[PDB]
Amino acid sequence: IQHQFAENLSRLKKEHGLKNHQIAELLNVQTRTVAYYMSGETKPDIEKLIRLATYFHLSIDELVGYVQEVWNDLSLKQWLLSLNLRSEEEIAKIKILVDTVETLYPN
Amino acid sequence: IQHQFAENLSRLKKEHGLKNHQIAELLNVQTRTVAYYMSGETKPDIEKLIRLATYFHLSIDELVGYVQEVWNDLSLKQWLLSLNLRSEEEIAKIKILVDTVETLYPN
Amino acid sequence: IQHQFAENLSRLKKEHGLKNHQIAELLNVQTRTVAYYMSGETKPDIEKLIRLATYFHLSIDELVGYVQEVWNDLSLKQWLLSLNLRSEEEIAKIKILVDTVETLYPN
Amino acid sequence: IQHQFAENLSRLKKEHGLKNHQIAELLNVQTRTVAYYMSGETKPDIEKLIRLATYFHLSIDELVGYVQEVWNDLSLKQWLLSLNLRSEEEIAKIKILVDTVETLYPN
Ligand SMILES: [Cl-]
Ligand SMILES: [Cl-]
Ligand SMILES: [Cl-]
Ligand SMILES: [Cl-]
Repeated sequence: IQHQFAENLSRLKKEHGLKNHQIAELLNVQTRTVAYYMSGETKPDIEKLIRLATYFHLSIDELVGYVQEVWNDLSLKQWLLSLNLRSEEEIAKIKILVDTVETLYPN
Repeated sequence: IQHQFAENLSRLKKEHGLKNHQIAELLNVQTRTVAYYMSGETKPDIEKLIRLATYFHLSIDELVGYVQEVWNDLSLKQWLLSLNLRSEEEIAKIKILVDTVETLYPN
Repeated sequence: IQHQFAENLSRLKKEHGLKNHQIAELLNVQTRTVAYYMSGETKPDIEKLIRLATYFHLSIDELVGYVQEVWNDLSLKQWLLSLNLRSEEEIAKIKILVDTVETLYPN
Repeated sequence: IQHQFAENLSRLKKEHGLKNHQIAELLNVQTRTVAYYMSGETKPDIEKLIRLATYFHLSIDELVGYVQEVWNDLSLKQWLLSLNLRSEEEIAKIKILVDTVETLYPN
């Protein structure tokens, strides 16, 4: 239930051989602020989590240690999953179609 | 590259028939602050993103619209993936083993 | 690179306390055939993998130990990901829209 | 509930501008057999699904249109998720530790 951002950031720092001032430089904050991230005394805003997730190639969920725990109709989930087979050109067309219809006929 | 939290929160509000004050009550903030979330004028901290993701049953990545874009050795990835087959009782034992060894013999 | 279905099925059998004849009954095959699955001498067809994945609540990828290893434009991936926020009723409408247009105007 | 491998393979063939004989060459089967895959008259074995998923960069689940639908204790799931933060060198060590202990002291 409780996230573990401070523990995770501490382990990333260790495993990557980083110093707090290097992370501070990455996020444009004080080195002191990064110390407080690590100790859990203070937490970053969404923009800072995104910069860290991008740097370390992590999902935001992995970075903060967030985990969860139902579709009524599975053939819809199956259709949605099937969009991952489409080329980017075909997905681009579907996005225009759906955006257009939503603009013209707002639910 | 740019997240779309404000757009996503706005669509969740619409599709769920929520009023800003209901979301405000959920997060223990002012209704005005929720208005600013929706317009993108201000962003929530990690604790507020987690409360929203939990409420709407979403990953934090889905909630904010974060997307990314390599293992050197795939048999390790394959091993890690294989842990998802294990019972919770067996994963609990592995966690104790690994935590213990890390405590005794800190890399 | 090489899948590990036989190793995985063997570990599932062990961790669940199953006997080969119980798995055979699940798949409507001979107990001997299940023995050959476990030893890697023979592999199941897609229908049998789906029955096993469903029984054990696993992805087919997890069940067989399959792992992989690029979007040209990430805002499309981000849009696709955003569909996971939509209600089933709204996804159902999008599916009809897209299916209809594909039927009328086949790429 | 019902997979959609034949529909998916048909759409991949279309979107990629492939001919059946090209897919046949990829899988080392007759062109006729690929025709039967597409019409759903016959299904490939796991080795052939893996070759297709690898070629098209898809999960096996995406390729066949398989979808599913609980952890008792979430802090274990959270620990397992946290392994994705580790370097490959550290995961390699954990794998040796766990494999060794399993070999010495078989549950
Ligand atoms: Cl600062
Ligand atoms: Cl407030
Ligand atoms: Cl049989
Ligand atoms: Cl053949």
